[PDB]
Amino acid sequence: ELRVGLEESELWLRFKELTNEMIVTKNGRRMFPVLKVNVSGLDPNAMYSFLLDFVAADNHRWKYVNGEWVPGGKPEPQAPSCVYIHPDSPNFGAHWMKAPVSFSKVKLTNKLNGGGQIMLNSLHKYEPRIHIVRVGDPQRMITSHCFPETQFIAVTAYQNEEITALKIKYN
Ligand code: NA
Repeated sequence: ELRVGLEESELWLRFKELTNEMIVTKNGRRMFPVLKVNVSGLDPNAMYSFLLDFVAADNHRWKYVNGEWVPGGKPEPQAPSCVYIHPDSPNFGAHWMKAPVSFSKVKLTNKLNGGGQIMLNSLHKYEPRIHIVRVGDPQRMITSHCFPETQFIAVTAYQNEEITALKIKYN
């Protein structure tokens, strides 16, 4: 059966216990931790593309008050739908399964200024989602997996000094 497993789940859970934060900038910022998954149960002979997007978690924004994240207001209109294509795409099932699939180069941004960046709203929570798209398929089969351990709030600057310190410790 198709299995897509989060790598470094214990590391992601250390960030999630604090409430994870990812910086967004005009020119875009790489994630830490990096989203990496292990894959089994693809057809080794078939070709697939791997896509990444970010699903809005809430109908409200967040704010960091007295050392705690709390509901912070009505949300901004939804960020434009941005999909990141994994640069190894398209590739054989065997390629994707032989070693973990790393999204190390995706950049998160708060400005539509190109470069295959993912636009996110500051102070909104997002959950990474990976899609596996089968190549040459008249039915356009897609599979989608969500990674709850990897939820984070987009920020222009770290709010929680424990997150600032964890990012330095593990990166
Ligand atoms: Na753009």
